[PDB]
Amino acid sequence: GTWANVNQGLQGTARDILTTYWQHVINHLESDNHDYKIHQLPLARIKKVMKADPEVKMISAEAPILFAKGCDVFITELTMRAWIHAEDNKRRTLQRSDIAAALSKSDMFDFLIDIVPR
Amino acid sequence: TKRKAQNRAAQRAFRERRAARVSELEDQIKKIEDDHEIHVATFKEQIANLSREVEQCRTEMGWWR
Amino acid sequence: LYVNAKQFHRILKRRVARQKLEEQLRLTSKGRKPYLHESRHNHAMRRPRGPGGRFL
Amino acid sequence: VTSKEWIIPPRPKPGRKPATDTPPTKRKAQNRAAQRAFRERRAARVSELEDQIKKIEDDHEIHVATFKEQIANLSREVEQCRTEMGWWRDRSH
Amino acid sequence: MKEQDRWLPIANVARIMKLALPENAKIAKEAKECMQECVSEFISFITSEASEKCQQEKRKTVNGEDILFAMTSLGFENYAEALKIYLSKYRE
DNA sequence: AAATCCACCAATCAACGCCTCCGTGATTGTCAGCAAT
DNA sequence: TTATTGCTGACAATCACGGAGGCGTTGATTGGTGGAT
Ligand SMILES: [Cl-]
Repeated sequence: GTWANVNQGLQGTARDILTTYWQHVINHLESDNHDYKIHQLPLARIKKVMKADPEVKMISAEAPILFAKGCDVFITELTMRAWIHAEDNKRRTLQRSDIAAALSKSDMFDFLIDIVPR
Repeated sequence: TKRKAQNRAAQRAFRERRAARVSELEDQIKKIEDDHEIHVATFKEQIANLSREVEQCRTEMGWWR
Repeated sequence: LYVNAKQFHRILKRRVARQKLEEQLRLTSKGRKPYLHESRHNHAMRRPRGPGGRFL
Repeated sequence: VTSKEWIIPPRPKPGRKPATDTPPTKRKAQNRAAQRAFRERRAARVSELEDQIKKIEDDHEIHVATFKEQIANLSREVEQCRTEMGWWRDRSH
Repeated sequence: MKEQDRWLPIANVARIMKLALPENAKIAKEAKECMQECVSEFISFITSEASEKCQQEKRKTVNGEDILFAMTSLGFENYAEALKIYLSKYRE
C-alpha cells in the first residue's frame, strides 16, 4: 500500500489537507532543482543521532541528506495532523496532548508509543 | 614505498575475502539443497498420511453404500 | 488494541537499545535540563534587557 | 495520490579507469582481451551463483505453496468424508 | 559522544512546526520538546533496521538504498517512494 | 473569579560545514609464466 | 622443438568513499515581561 499511509486515522476535510501536502511534496521533489547543502535540520546532528547506536559503524553521505528531507516532511505532517485536534477543541496553542492525539490515529506512529504513551 | 605495501596486503585480504565468499556460497547451496530435500520428503509423507486417512473414511462411507 | 506487526520487531529491538544506551549515559532521570551550555546561560543574563524583557 | 515512476540510478562503480587507448601490437591486444575475459568470466560466476541461490529459493517457494495447497485440499477431503459418512450412518439407523 | 547527540536541535524542529501551522498559531515548549523526541526516534528507529540488514550482508557502510528499503520494511511506503525521488536526483 | 505559559527580542560561542590527509576498499592493467592443442 | 592462443598468478596503478582532524564562520541557545486564554 504505497499511498495507503498518506490518509490513515483521518476523515473528511483532514485527509484532503494531508493529501494536498503530499502531492505538493511530490511536485517540489519532482520539478524544483535541490541545493543539497541547504537544509532546515543540520546533517551533522542527523549523522550523530544515527551514530549514537554502536551497532552502526560507517554511514554514507546520502542517508543523512535523505533523513533531513524525510524528517522535515515527517514533522510538518505530524504537526499539521496535531493542529486538527487543537482547532477541533477551539485551541490556538498546540499541546503535547494534541500531538499524542494525532499519533494514535494511524498505526504508522506505533514506534513512538514509548515516547508519548499518555 | 610503505604506501605500496599497504596496497599489496589490502589486495591479499580482498583476494582472501573473495576466496572465502565463493566457498561460503558453494557450501550455502549444498546446505539449502539438503534442507529442501528434507522438506519435500516431509510433505510427501504428510500427503500419504492424509491420503491414507481418506481411504479409511472413504471405504467406511461405501460400507453404508 | 493491536500494534503494527511490521514495526513490532524493531520497537522491541529499540526498547532494549534505548535502555542499554540510557544506562551507559546514566541519565536514569527522564527530565530535561533547564539550560545546556554555561557561557550561553551566562551571556543570556549579561545582555541588556528592555521594559518587556526584550534584548536591546 | 499521483507520482511519476522514477528509477534510482546505480552509484558510480569504483575501480581503475578502463583503458580507452588501443594496444599497438596484436600480441598485447589478444592478451588484454583474454585477461579482460578472465576478470569478466570470474566476476560473473559469483553473481550467477547468487542467481542460482534465488533460483532454488523461488523454485522451492512455489513447491512449498503447491504442497501446502495439496494437503489443505486433502485435509478438507477428510473433514468432508468424515461428516458426509456421519449423515449416511445415522440415516441407515 | 555527547548526551543530546541522540536528539536534534529544538529551535530547528520548532521552526519547521511554526511553518507547518498558520501565523496566528502558538506551540507549547512541551510539544516542541515532544516533536524533537519523535523525529529523533524516527531516525534511530529506521537506522536500526537498515543497520541490522547491513550486518547480514556484512557491509560496514550504510547507503541511501538501505534506508529506503528499511522504511518500506517498517511500513513507511509514502516516505520511501518519496525519498526515491530525492536520491535519484542526487545520484545523477 | 482563579492560574499558567509562550511569543516577543538578537549576541555570544558550540558546533556545522568544509577542505585535507590517511586508510580501505574495488577494478583494471601488465609482465612473466603455465597449459593444453 | 616449434607454432599458437587461452588462462593464472603477482604486483602495481588508478579511482571512490569514509573518517578524523583541524579551521572558518553561522546561526542555535537563552531569559524576563506582557497579557491572553
Ligand atoms: Cl531542497
